[PDB]
Amino acid sequence: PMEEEEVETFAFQAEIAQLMSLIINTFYSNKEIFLRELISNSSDALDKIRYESLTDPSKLDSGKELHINLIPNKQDRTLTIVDTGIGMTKADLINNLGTIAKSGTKAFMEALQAGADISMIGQFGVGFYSAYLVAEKVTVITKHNDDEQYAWESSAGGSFTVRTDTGEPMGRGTKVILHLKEDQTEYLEERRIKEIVKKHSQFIGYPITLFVEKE
Ligand SMILES: CC(=O)c1ccc(NC(=O)c2cn[nH]c2-c2cc(Cl)c(O)cc2O)cc1
Repeated sequence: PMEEEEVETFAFQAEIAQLMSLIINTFYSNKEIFLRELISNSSDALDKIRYESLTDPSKLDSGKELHINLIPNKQDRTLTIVDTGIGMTKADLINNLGTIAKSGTKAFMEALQAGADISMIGQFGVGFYSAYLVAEKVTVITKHNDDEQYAWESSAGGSFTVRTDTGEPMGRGTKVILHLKEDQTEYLEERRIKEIVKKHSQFIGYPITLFVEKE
């Protein structure tokens, strides 16, 4: 029987859209820092569930294990980063990942057009958008306690969508799926992933596991 699914389409806040075009359409060396930003975001969300569980242990009913998995797929050309952090409500996605102005956006674009290296992005509070250095499309699947699982998606161009996710259930957390650009397939290679995690994400306070499919 035919299933029906509600979708909502949103416009990025004007300077966020400007930042995304600047990230996509300008050449930057040091694109590898996208992964540091993703891991640091997962780490922050894991911190939130960890401390929030000291008050209310039943917040870990949706899974006790606090960790980060990296999953390259050479046939899909995707790299997926999964955490079991606190997750995002529907309103969190809509607000935190596109519609609400971020106070650091302008400063960052100014710094970057004066020659700052792209690695500075995290300090400006817009580090998520570094995903578009390497990815043509980003999907963020998320599950927060007491809310449904949602899917956010954007290929930039000024909009994003949000929908209730009817895919594979997660207990709690956030899964980011990077559909990589054709010239950025190095970030599917075991050695390269291990290299940049070692260089940039060495002191993360949760275990990270890299899952590699048999060649
Ligand atoms: C705009 C920006 O850079 C940004 C960075 C991180 C967040 N994180 C969250 O809101 C959050 C809350 N729970 N889980 C997350 C989360 C978000 C992202 Cl984008 C991620 O990659 C991993 C997460 O755990 C939101 C915005």
